[PDB]
Amino acid sequence: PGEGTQVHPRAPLLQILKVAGAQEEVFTVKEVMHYLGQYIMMKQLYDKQRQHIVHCHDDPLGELLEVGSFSVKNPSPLYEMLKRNLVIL
Amino acid sequence: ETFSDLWKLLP
Repeated sequence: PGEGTQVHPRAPLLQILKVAGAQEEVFTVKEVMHYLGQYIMMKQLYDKQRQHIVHCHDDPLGELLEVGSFSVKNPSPLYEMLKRNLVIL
Repeated sequence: ETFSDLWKLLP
């Protein structure tokens, strides 16, 4: 979904975006990615030394991604999670 | 280098 597509995220993903500050029920994919970055940043999930690595184990984000960690340069787990967690409007 | 720099460069 790329063409400024409008989406409603499933409950578990929506809870995460609202923690990141989203006061919203409808998003574009771009807006979802914005709030995902916000979340990782504010919960400081990225590795301190190697900041492309995100440690999401023992966080609700890990529950959705289904991995303990991921690289932002290997973002497949993220896009897969979004395929499962976004309803197209 | 910074997570925020890296995140911005997501395809």
